[PDB]
Amino acid sequence: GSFCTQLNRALTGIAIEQDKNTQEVFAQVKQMYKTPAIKDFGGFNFSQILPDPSKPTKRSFIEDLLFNKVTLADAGFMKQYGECLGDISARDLICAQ
Amino acid sequence: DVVNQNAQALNTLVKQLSSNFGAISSVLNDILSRLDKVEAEVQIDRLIT
Amino acid sequence: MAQVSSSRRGVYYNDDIFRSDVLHLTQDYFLPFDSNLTQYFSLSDRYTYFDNPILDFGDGVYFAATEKSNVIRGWIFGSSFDNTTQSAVIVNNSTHIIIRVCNFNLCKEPMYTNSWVYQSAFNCTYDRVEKKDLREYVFKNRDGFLSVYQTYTAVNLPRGLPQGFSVLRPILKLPFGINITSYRVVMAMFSSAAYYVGNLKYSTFMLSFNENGTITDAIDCSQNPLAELKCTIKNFNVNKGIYQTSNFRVSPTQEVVRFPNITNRCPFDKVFNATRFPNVYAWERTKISDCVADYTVLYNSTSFSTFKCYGVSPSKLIDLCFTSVY
Amino acid sequence: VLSFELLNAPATVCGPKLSTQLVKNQCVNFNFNGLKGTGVLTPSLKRF
Amino acid sequence: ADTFLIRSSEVRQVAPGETGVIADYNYKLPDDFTGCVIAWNTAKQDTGNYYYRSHRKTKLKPFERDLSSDDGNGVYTLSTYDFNPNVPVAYQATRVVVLSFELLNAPATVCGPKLSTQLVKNQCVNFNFNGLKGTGVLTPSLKRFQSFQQFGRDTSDFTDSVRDPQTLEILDISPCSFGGVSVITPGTNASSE
Ligand SMILES: *[C@@H]1O[C@H](CO)[C@@H](O[C@@H]2O[C@H](CO)[C@@H](O)[C@H](O)[C@H]2NC(C)=O)[C@H](O)[C@H]1NC(C)=O
Ligand SMILES: *[C@@H]1O[C@H](CO)[C@@H](O)[C@H](O)[C@H]1NC(C)=O
Ligand SMILES: *[C@@H]1O[C@H](CO)[C@@H](O)[C@H](O)[C@H]1NC(C)=O
Ligand SMILES: *[C@@H]1O[C@H](CO)[C@@H](O)[C@H](O)[C@H]1NC(C)=O
Ligand SMILES: *[C@@H]1O[C@H](CO)[C@@H](O)[C@H](O)[C@H]1NC(C)=O
Repeated sequence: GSFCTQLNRALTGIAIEQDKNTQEVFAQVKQMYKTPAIKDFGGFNFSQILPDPSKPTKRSFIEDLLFNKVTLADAGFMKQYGECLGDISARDLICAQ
Repeated sequence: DVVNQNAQALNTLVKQLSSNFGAISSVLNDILSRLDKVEAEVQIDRLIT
Repeated sequence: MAQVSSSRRGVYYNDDIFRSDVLHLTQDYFLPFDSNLTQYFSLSDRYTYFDNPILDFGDGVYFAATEKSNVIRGWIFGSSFDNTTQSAVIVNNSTHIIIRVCNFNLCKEPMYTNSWVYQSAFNCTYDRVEKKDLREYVFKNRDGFLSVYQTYTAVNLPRGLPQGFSVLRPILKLPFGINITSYRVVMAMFSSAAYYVGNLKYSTFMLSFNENGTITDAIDCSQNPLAELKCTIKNFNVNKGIYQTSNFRVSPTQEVVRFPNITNRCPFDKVFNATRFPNVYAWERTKISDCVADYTVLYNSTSFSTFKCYGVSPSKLIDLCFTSVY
Repeated sequence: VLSFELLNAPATVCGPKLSTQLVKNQCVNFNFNGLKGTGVLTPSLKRF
Repeated sequence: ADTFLIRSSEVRQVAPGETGVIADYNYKLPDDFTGCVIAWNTAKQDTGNYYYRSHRKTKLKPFERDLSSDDGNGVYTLSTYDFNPNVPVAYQATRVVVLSFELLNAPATVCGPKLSTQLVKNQCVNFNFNGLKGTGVLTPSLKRFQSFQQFGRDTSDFTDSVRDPQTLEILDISPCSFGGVSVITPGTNASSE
């Protein structure tokens, strides 16, 4: 049992650090300034990096292009578990994990 | 590369279950079905290690 | 026949080794926490339908009895309750403690002050005759050793069974050796009391020892997610947070076996007991297929000089199916 | 000398045990053709 | 001690895990069997007719007896065998005794023939307490055992205290390597102190 409590404690310590890193990087300020209505600040076109009120997502266009670049072939927190009752062609690695 | 490294590590951890570690079989079911556990205890000890 | 919840009762010492100030967990046959026990009633004559049936031993039993004037005396274990099988009796009067294993001719109901326990007994094997109140007992029988655990306390309950934690203690390690399947309860006769019965199940328990060999507290890991968390982290006090848990909840209880319906029997009386075996340099090979292998019809006549198997165990051979045999 | 072997193939020599009813969608102990194990048996759309 | 009398070919059958006709329906050894089995040939001393069980419905549990002869009506299920000095090698009369013994934290009853010696205190000595051998330093102890306790255990399962079988009292055991030592040196080419 002591050979397993160490592994569980180590992995929980890894996971909490992974959760803490995103907290450290992004949330520098605790005041959520709302997006201004205009996007031209003295001739500077900021419409490409600020979110627009015409999309189902609240991300900017460049953020959408960045999110389309990375392919999440690996799974583990978005694939349904009951989907693991497929055929011989559904014998994938994620359901084995 | 980060995502691929994590996926490859998990897949290698899954695929390493096929090694019998010196036992007469990799899976435990035929270890339990083929012998009495007097020596199958010794067989399962190697797999556990 | 009412069901009464038994919260955190039935804890005993499953092992005889000494442990001091440790948090030990083990897998053994225990009484599950908050389980429903059947209630039976008893108290010349006393009052109408106050009797005792034949119960089931299973793999272990928890017997808790409430008494007011010592109406319950003992138990009679057995398998078939006839004199074709052996039985054991553990009853008492005076300060006389009587324990014996014999082939008994049982009465319909045992009364014992007027000592109608048996008519007669024969071929007695093991005899060790030496000589508002809650007494409870646990009986188990493995490897030819009946172990007895009990505890005894004074209460003032008018009705029902009190709740709490109870730890029992070993006294006897009697080597009976008989097959125990069902038992009864021996009640006394004169010139309210009731008992409750629970069965042991294979589960995982965690115990805390108070550095003297005395159990402080016990946790059944299959009761609720809190106890499963406590068994997973191996502690009794849990800090606030979120933790992943292992599997301690589901366990199989039934068996499914499926074999092909090959009813033909292939000759072990012709290959083995042939007319004339050949020379060693002209040894013969015979293919055996499409039959059932018994290996038990040779038990009557032929005794084997040596029978040694490589790759398989001889005891596990009856449960195996083979694809090709030469 | 009895030389016998078992593999992923239909069996011809078996022990004298009687088959029972199969229970589905429950955690059961199974004994399939000499292979013992513990699991949940479900109808399968796979092809052998 | 378990005593019986069997054939000479069945001496292989009294073993943990091995099946046969005696290990199946007459006498089966326990699985985790600690003990010692002894068997010796009396082909001349014991003669006559003896019985064994040949048919039964189920396997026998370990250390389980079965005196139930005549299973049913006239179905005896006790096939007999005979003992004479002319019987072949594998079929001779063998007397079998099984010694099942165990040792644990309890006072001992059966011991070997060894004479006790004087106890030396506050020195690194080899000790032999009730068959438990070890090396350590024996000191008078302020610990408190139970009525049946013979030795105490740590959290690392190391025995730290023992009960003296003669003049019953508790003695503590300490390691001979009594501490951590550091060595402070200059270079060997410079000096040797
Ligand atoms: C700012 O630059 C963009 C081009 O990078 C101009 O065009 C817009 O582009 C976005 C997507 O990149 C579209 O959703 C808009 O519909 C486009 N606008 C038009 C008018 O075609 C954008 O016009 C520029 N901003 C201003 C204020 O001129
Ligand atoms: C008593 O408990 C058992 C097991 O928890 C359960 O199966 C049964 O339904 C319960 N009976 C009542 C009347 O609650
Ligand atoms: C007890 O044995 C006798 C014969 O010895 C028999 O007549 C009687 O039926 C038996 N009783 C029981 C309960 O087995
Ligand atoms: C073999 O068979 C013959 C007759 O069929 C019989 O006399 C003999 O005892 C048998 N041998 C064994 C070992 O059973
Ligand atoms: C013998 O044993 C007793 C108690 O077991 C002890 O008191 C005594 O000192 C021992 N030695 C002798 C010489 O009597």
